[PDB]
Amino acid sequence: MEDMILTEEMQKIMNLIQDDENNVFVTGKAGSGKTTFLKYLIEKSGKNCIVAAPTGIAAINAGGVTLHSLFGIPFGPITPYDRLENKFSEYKVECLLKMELLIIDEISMVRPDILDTIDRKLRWVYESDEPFGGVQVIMFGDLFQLPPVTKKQEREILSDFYDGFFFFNALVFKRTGFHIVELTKIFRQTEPEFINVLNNIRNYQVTSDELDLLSELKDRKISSSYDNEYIHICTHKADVEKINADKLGEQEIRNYDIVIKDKFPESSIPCDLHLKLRVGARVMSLVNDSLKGYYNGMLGIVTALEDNVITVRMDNGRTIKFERYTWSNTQYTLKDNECVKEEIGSCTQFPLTLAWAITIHKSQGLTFDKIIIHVSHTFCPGQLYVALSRCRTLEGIVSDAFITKQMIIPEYALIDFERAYKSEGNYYGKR
Ligand SMILES: Nc1ncnc2c1ncn2[C@@H]1O[C@H](COP(=O)(O)OP(=O)(O)O)[C@@H](O)[C@H]1O
Repeated sequence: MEDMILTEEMQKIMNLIQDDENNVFVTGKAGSGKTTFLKYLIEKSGKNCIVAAPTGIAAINAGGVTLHSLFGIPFGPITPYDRLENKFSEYKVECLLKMELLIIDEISMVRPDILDTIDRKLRWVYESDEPFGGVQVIMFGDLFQLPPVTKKQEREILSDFYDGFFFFNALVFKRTGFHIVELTKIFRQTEPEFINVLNNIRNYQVTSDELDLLSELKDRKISSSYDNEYIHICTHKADVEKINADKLGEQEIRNYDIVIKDKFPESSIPCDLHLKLRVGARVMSLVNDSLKGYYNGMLGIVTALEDNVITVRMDNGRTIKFERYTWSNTQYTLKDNECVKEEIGSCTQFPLTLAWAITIHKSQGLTFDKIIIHVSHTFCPGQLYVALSRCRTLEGIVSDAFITKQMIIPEYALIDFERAYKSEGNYYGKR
């Protein structure tokens, strides 16, 4: 991007990382500029940056590595007194010793014992007692993104040692802390009444005039129809696999296999393994190309299918010939006694997927012109907020049943965390 707008909030963040002791949590909603400012922040700073994420797909997308692979953490709940097999390699140790800045994308998805373990490994590597071995830490993401649900034994082992299952519940945050900065500008659009509604929902202060609005979105006839510009936000995998499958059909189906070269982890693949399409299929772009004219999340309709090309008419009327795209799986290594990234593998596939319906999870980070929300009756805290944040307007939302005060379940650990640091200096943890 030679396009980047640099806002007051971004410069505020760069001012503070300048002081090598300042950890920073960079937060903001979808379309807030986070991953674009992330790239801005690697280039503009000194520092030896390392870029990690809690999942392969987020790692690939941010162009870093998983936290587990970088730091060699077995998957599972880890108490402070669970002992670590900590080796890595001579390249890895040496990379971590040169790291001047650790950047973690999608931090709200980091179950806090992960943070503490990373802290243990970096004290053992630097042979220091300082938090994170002194490494400076920038954290990116959206607080009100739902963290991954903790399994049976997970909450078991861990509840003994943690007051919470959110990333800021990490024990290290008793010994260190971080500033907070909200990215407030939504570049693709600006719609104040709707975003106010969303913020009243997430803070559990919400008018009867707002509840009137929410009951309007009900249209049961549309909700039950798959011929439309609307994408169904659904909670669970298989309702989507069923909607996207049933609309596809058996008629005139083209199938396109993924291609893997060298080393790619199965869970880091952010595209279809077997892409099954037909003229008429409804689809969504998986990558940003400003030159071709598509963004990740852009919806269109297939108008033709060839071997190496897929032609799609998007909702903005443009027509785009999609070609296979290649995703690169990297890792950190030494070249010339400098820590640099290197490609260890690849996966190649057309960057589209069937879009009649998308999970709440796979749609993390995205917004659409038109959406169909399913009030799932039984509800989990913050769920209604998530579902509605997938739209860009109020008037673009359609609910399958009335939206009721019942459906609004606050997450109070988040409102308080938010409430505190907002009055405590935009800082949380030990000063
Ligand atoms: N700093 C910026 N300046 C100008 N436009 C931006 C900026 N950041 C994002 N955009 C636009 O908004 C879109 C949102 O993408 P992204 O930066 O990934 O936001 P987020 O990750 O916070 O949802 C981009 O496709 C881009 O076209």
